[PDB]
Amino acid sequence: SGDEEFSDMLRLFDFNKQAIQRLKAEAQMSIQLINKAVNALINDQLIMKNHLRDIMGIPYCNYSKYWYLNHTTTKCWLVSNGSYLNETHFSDDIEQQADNMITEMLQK
Amino acid sequence: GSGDEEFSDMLRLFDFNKQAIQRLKAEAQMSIQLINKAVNALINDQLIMKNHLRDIMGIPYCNYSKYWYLNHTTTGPKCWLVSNGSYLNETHFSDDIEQQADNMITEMLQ
Amino acid sequence: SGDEEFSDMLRLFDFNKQAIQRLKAEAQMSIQLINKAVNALINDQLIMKNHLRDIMGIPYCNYSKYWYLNHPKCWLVSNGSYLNETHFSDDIEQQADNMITEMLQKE
Ligand SMILES: *[C@@H]1O[C@H](CO)[C@@H](O)[C@H](O)[C@H]1NC(C)=O
Ligand SMILES: *[C@@H]1O[C@H](CO)[C@@H](O)[C@H](O)[C@H]1NC(C)=O
Ligand SMILES: *[C@@H]1O[C@H](CO)[C@@H](O)[C@H](O)[C@H]1NC(C)=O
Ligand SMILES: [Cl-]
Ligand SMILES: [Cl-]
Ligand code: NA
Repeated sequence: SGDEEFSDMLRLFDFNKQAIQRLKAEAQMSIQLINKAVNALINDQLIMKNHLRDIMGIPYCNYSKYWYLNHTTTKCWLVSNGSYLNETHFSDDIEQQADNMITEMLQK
Repeated sequence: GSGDEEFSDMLRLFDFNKQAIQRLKAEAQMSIQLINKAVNALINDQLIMKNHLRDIMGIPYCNYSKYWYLNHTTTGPKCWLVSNGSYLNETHFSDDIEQQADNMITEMLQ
Repeated sequence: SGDEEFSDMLRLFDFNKQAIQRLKAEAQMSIQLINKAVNALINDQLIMKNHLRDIMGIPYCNYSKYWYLNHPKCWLVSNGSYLNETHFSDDIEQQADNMITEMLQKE
C-alpha cells in the first residue's frame, strides 16, 4: 500500500490501541481496589468467626461446596483462609506482537 | 472496497485491535467472576452469622426504602443492607458486535 | 490517502471504537454492582462490630496495616473502607473526533 495510506490507517490503529490500553489500566485499578476491600472483609470476617461463641460450632464447607455453590451459578462457611483474591494483572503480550507485526510490514 | 493490498493492510491492523479487545474482555470477565464468587461467599457466611449471633439477631433487614437511604449514604443505619437478594448474578459481556464486523466486511468485499 | 481508502479504514476504525465503548460500559456496570455489594457488606459488618460484645476488645488496625499488607489481629475494614464510584474516562474519544476532523479538513 502507499505510504500515506499506511500512515493514516496506522494513526487510526494507534488511536484505538491507546484507548484499549487506557481502559485496561483503569479497569485493573478499580479491580485492585475491589480486591483489597474484599480481602479486608475476609480478614475481619475470619477473626469474627474465630472469636464468636454462638457460631464456634459451624464448620467450614468441604470440597463438595463447589457444587453446593452451583445452585446460584448453574450450613458451613464458604469463606476460609484460602478465599483471598490474587492480584489481577491484564496481559500486554499482544501490544509487542503488534509492534513486531507492523515492523515487518514496514520492512517488507 | 479500496485496493485489495491497501484493504488487506487496514484489515490486519483492524484484526489486531479486535483481538486485543477480545483478550481484555475475557480477562476482565474472568477476574470479575472471581470477585463475584468471593463476594457471594461473604454474603452467605455473613447471613449465617446474622442468623445465629444473639447480640445482632434483633436487627431487622432493611426494606425497599433502603435504596434511597443507600443513595444518601453514598454522599454521607439501623437495619441490614445485605439480604437473601444481595447475591451477584454472573456477568457476561456481549459479543454481538464482533460478528457485526464480519457482516460489515462481507458487504464491503463485493 | 484517497477518500475511498480513508472511508474504508475509517469504517473499520469506527467498529473497533464502538466495541471498546461497549466493553467499557458493560465493565463499568458490573464493577459498580460489585461496589454496591461490597459497600453493603462493609456497612453491615460495621454494625455487627458495633453490636457484638465478645469481640469489642479487638481494635481497628492503625496505619501500619498497609505494611501488614506487604507480608497482629485488628480490623482492616473501617469507616473509610468504602469503594468510590468507578468511572472510566472518555478523554481520548473527542481527540479522535478532532484527529479525523483535521484529516478531513485537508481532505
Ligand atoms: C493465587 O496465586 C498463587 C500463585 O500466583 C497460586 O498458587 C494460587 O493457586 C492462586 N489462588 C487462586 C485462588 O487463584
Ligand atoms: C439475576 O438475573 C435474573 C434473570 O436475569 C433476575 O430474575 C434476578 O432478579 C437477578 N438477580 C439479581 C440479584 O440481580
Ligand atoms: C473517593 O474519591 C474522593 C474524591 O474523588 C476522595 O475524597 C475520597 O477520599 C475517595 N474515597 C476513598 C479514597 O476511600
Ligand atoms: Cl482499529
Ligand atoms: Cl461479616
Ligand atoms: Na484501521
